[PDB]
Amino acid sequence: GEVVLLDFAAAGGWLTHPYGKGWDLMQNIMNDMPIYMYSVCNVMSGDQDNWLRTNWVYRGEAERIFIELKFTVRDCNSFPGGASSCKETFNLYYAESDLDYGTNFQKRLFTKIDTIAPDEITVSSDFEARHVKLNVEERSVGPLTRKGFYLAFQDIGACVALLSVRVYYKKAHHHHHH
Amino acid sequence: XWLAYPDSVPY
Ligand SMILES: NCCCCCC(=O)O
Repeated sequence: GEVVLLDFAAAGGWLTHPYGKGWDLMQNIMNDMPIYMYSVCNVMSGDQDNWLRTNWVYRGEAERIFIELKFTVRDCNSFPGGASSCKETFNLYYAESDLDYGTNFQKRLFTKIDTIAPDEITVSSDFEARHVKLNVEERSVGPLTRKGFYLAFQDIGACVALLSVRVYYKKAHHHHHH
Repeated sequence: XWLAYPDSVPY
């Protein structure tokens, strides 16, 4: 009995920082329904610190939230000269908040959950053949007590496409909802 | 740039 709090791939313009750089909302329209994703791939510069933040998510009655990510990561050997500037992980954070801060973003309020690493990187020959390796990772966070929360994703120089962000809680039939 | 996902364009 799961209750869904956020489902990016079911929805079809999240905050990004710094302005004008980094994560970008993308689509693949090779089939009748579009596939959306947040992508970043600034693998050559070596000084990247790109943040993607969900909108405010109502927590409902969840004490613990479960977070499922689906994503691709390109092999850093795809990028000639990227040995030291390219990474193959990204970082996952959260913040709790009673208030929807809107366009205001303060990194200092966020707590790291984990490094997110791919079980499978997508090598160049597979990318060009349109064969990507979709990874799935799950984490959970709590106890939570504020009205809502945010997730954020920090890129430090990897080539990542984030296709799915699902957040749910369990046993919502033991709670009274407002 | 490089693209993270094949055949993807900004939305
Ligand atoms: N780019 C800043 C590094 C992470 C700060 C977030 C934090 O732990 O509060």
